[PDB]
Amino acid sequence: MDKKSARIRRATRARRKLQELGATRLVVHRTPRHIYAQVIAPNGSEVLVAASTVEKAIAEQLKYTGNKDAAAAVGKAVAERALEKGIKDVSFDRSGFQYHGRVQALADAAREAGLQF
Amino acid sequence: TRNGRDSEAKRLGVKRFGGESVLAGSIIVRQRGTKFHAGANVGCGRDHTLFAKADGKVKFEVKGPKNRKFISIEAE
Amino acid sequence: MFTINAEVRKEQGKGASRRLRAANKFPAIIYGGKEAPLAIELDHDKVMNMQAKAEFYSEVLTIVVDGKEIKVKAQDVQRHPYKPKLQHIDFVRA
Amino acid sequence: AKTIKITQTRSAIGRLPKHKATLLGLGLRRIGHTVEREDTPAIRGMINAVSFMVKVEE
Amino acid sequence: MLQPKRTKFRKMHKGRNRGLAQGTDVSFGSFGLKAVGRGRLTARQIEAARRAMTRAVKRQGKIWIRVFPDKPITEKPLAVRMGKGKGNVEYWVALIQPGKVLYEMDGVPEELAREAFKLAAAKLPIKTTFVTKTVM
RNA sequence: GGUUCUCCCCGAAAGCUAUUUAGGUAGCGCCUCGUGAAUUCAUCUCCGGGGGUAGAGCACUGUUUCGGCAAGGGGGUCACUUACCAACCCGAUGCAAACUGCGAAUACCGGAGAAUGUUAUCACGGGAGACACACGGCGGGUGCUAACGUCCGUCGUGAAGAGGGAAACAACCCAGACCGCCAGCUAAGGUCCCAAAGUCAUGGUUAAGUGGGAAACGAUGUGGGAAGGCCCAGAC
RNA sequence: UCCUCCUAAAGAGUAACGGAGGAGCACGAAGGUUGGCUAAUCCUGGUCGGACAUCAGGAGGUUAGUGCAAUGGCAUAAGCC
RNA sequence: GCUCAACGGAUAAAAGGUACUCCGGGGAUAACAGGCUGAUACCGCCCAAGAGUUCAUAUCGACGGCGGUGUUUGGCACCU
RNA sequence: UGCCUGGCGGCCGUAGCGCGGUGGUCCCACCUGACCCCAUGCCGAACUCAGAAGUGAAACGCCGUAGCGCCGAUGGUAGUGUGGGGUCUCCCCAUGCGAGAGUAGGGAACUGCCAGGCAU
Ligand SMILES: [Mg+2]
Ligand SMILES: [Mg+2]
Ligand SMILES: [Mg+2]
Ligand SMILES: [Mg+2]
Ligand SMILES: [Mg+2]
Ligand SMILES: [Mg+2]
Ligand SMILES: [Mg+2]
Ligand SMILES: [Mg+2]
Ligand SMILES: [Mg+2]
Ligand SMILES: [Mg+2]
Ligand SMILES: [Mg+2]
Ligand SMILES: [Mg+2]
Ligand SMILES: [Mg+2]
Ligand SMILES: [Mg+2]
Ligand SMILES: [Mg+2]
Ligand SMILES: [Mg+2]
Ligand SMILES: [Mg+2]
Ligand SMILES: [Mg+2]
Ligand SMILES: [Mg+2]
Ligand SMILES: [Mg+2]
Ligand SMILES: [Mg+2]
Ligand SMILES: [Mg+2]
Ligand SMILES: [Mg+2]
Ligand SMILES: [Mg+2]
Ligand SMILES: [Mg+2]
Ligand SMILES: [Mg+2]
Ligand SMILES: [Mg+2]
Ligand SMILES: [Mg+2]
Ligand SMILES: [Mg+2]
Ligand SMILES: [Mg+2]
Ligand SMILES: [Mg+2]
Ligand SMILES: [Mg+2]
Ligand SMILES: [Mg+2]
Ligand SMILES: [Mg+2]
Ligand SMILES: [Mg+2]
Ligand SMILES: [Mg+2]
Ligand SMILES: [Mg+2]
Repeated sequence: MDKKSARIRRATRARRKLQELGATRLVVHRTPRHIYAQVIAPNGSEVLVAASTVEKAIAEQLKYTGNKDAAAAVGKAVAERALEKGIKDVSFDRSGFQYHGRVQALADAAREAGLQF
Repeated sequence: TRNGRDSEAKRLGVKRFGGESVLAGSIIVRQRGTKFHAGANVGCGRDHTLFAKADGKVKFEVKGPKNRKFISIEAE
Repeated sequence: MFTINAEVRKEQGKGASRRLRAANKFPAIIYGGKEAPLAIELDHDKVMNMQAKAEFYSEVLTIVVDGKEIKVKAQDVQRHPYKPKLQHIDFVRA
Repeated sequence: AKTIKITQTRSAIGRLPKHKATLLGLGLRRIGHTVEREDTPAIRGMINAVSFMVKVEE
Repeated sequence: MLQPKRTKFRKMHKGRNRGLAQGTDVSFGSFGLKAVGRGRLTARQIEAARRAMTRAVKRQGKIWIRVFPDKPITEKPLAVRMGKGKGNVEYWVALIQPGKVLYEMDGVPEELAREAFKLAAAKLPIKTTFVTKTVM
């Protein structure tokens, strides 16, 4: 299995469970250069809020978009953006990535900024 | 060698069909494996018995990339 | 050049088709191209004799239906399980 | 609805349970018995199940 | 004499023999011998008939056997009562439905094939008829 | 084994389960009587369902034949080769209760609705009887697609059902007898005489008393139909 | 006595001294959870090494595996750490 | 704490003989004969490779096929 | 609004496979480095971290293409409920339902949310 098909397999179980639970998930996507965060509604097809390093307002304050400091910036931003829209309780979907390093920097910052999970 | 044996029948099968209104907890199908899978508001017991987790109507569907059979329960 | 005389069928299904064959006729069908399929009925002895010449299965035939001429080719054929008889024919519009 | 007349034309003896039950639903009690019923698909459906032993007049 | 080399199971329900045949065209040879009646062909019958047609052509040309006796038939011997287990397999039959091409042949003149198939048919317990290849 | 007066209403079972049980018995099913309760139940129509059966098919599991291709094995070398056998694979052809990349009719569960049906439904309670079934139809196992055989499923009838028909003939066809009639119409089945009703009408077939028992197979019996070969360049 | 399949007639059930098999145990991990992983078979290459051990690539795609019979399941694995 | 496995487990505890026999029952169930069946048997036929120096059918006939009888060996358990 | 890309879903092969072409500013990918976070029953392959010298080779995406997969009628055929019938191991007739396979043919998916790059 190639890296990607392998990760999607790694992600399927947790997503079905969250789907079953009807949870609003904070979905993360990581790349060597960029990291992305999306709060998606239980229907699985609507993005309520989002943040990432490909948007200039965020990458502008960052040294390198593909590291842990950046991950902390993205996480903090989704949280804020999300809280301002009344969104508070979500579930973390690490999307087949280890709960670690960058993903965990993003998660920790998102919690820091009041997002509940 | 000699034949002459069999076991008691286990009465597996569908207990509530499409459209039937059931109370939560009601067994919808007894099966040996997951011929049918648990969908929304339906649970899977240790012998793969599918049961209602909510009051409502039984609903059979076919879903996903493997064309699998799912039983769910619709509020009525 | 084969010339087959046909009438359009007034019925369809198993009952009607067996009644045709008890009456020394047999059903057939014409399909292909833009027009709708045309269900027809044929004289058995006349087409039996015709199709005993290889030319039938490789030449452009003409079916005449209500004094209209349809140019076709034989496409498939169902024969009786064990008698020298025809049960049905597909023609494709040529 | 519109009214039709239904007459039983053969015996019920020896018939399938479901047919007896269908005669009962029509209210036919015996050979020759004529009954006035409404012309609904539900009624036509019972006539149809036992059509071999009833005659309809419209 | 034809027989399955091995089978999943030794014995078989009697079953029934309804329907028309599959494999009703001459698909390998030039001529065929076709069943017109319904019934069972035993392996010995199939063999007796194969011999006859093969004498008849002096082992010239080529012969195909479209049927295969894959149904085991059991019997209970004399002086045994009913029950006490299903009988023992004694022989093998093919189930025949109207329309089955039984044997095919080619590499010989039609006249000789008809003769050979005539000799063979006299060995069989079901009426048959002579058939030919057909374009389509 | 036998069990004694009369009339009326309803009306089974010969199945499951358990049984030192198997021709006994018990619970349940099925009968009856009473009390109570729902639009309770049945048929049909429309609506919502799951099927893996008939049939089919051959990707799967097995089996099967023909052709191509082919590792491998058997034989000869003193590594190479033989008219041998050859799985897999490709193309073609079948078979399957314990095969399914397909798949009905029906049947069954559920919703809603009318008509009909003496509540036909469910609950509780008083009384049981019954747990040897038979034949016939359909779908099967067993047997020999033997048995007036045997074992299940499902319907019918007998059982516990008279009357008409099948010569006679529980179980097949028609049909369900409250009583009386020296009226009438029909069902299956029939209409020359025994014997109630056509020696009916019309078009054909048969010449065998076929009809009114029996297969492979044999044959210038005879009727209908569509084609073909040879032929006044003289065919048979 | 018990389990699996067929007979069993596409809901349940359904008989015969009908057709085939199995159980009367195992496991403190072979249970729980988190995290991860993915068979069989064949072709080619490779010390000893052979038809078959372990190594590499390719085809393949669950035909493997499941403590054990059969059937139904199983990749989100129920399989393997 | 029972392989009470005859597994809803009669007792904690149990094998045989009867041609010396006996009672209650059954044609619910065997032996004779009848009946149903006809695999088996018996009799006949269909095909014809082959035997018969030559030649299938004078006399026979392999591999297979279809029947008749009720008639042997059996099946069934309908009558007693 | 238009093209392009990423993410998350609907749908579950008319949507897949193959073959040919094609893309790197952006995105994606490979990639660079690895003491360290973290990892290998060995291995920085994978997981992971710090990055940006190189390349779209592979992968991925897009466009094309009927070798295959897939979908697929009409008509006939098989079966079958009910009623009737025959020469009743099997069939036929009336009526209703009506496959499977095959044939013609279709087919190189469709679609929503958010974000990024580009252009008018
Ligand atoms: Mg019909
Ligand atoms: Mg009464
Ligand atoms: Mg006891
Ligand atoms: Mg419906
Ligand atoms: Mg079948
Ligand atoms: Mg071959
Ligand atoms: Mg009661
Ligand atoms: Mg008893
Ligand atoms: Mg009994
Ligand atoms: Mg019985
Ligand atoms: Mg009997
Ligand atoms: Mg009695
Ligand atoms: Mg009389
Ligand atoms: Mg009365
Ligand atoms: Mg008279
Ligand atoms: Mg006579
Ligand atoms: Mg069932
Ligand atoms: Mg059923
Ligand atoms: Mg385990
Ligand atoms: Mg996990
Ligand atoms: Mg090797
Ligand atoms: Mg017991
Ligand atoms: Mg003595
Ligand atoms: Mg003495
Ligand atoms: Mg005595
Ligand atoms: Mg007796
Ligand atoms: Mg006797
Ligand atoms: Mg008996
Ligand atoms: Mg007597
Ligand atoms: Mg790397
Ligand atoms: Mg490239
Ligand atoms: Mg096209
Ligand atoms: Mg249709
Ligand atoms: Mg369909
Ligand atoms: Mg179709
Ligand atoms: Mg198809
Ligand atoms: Mg945009």
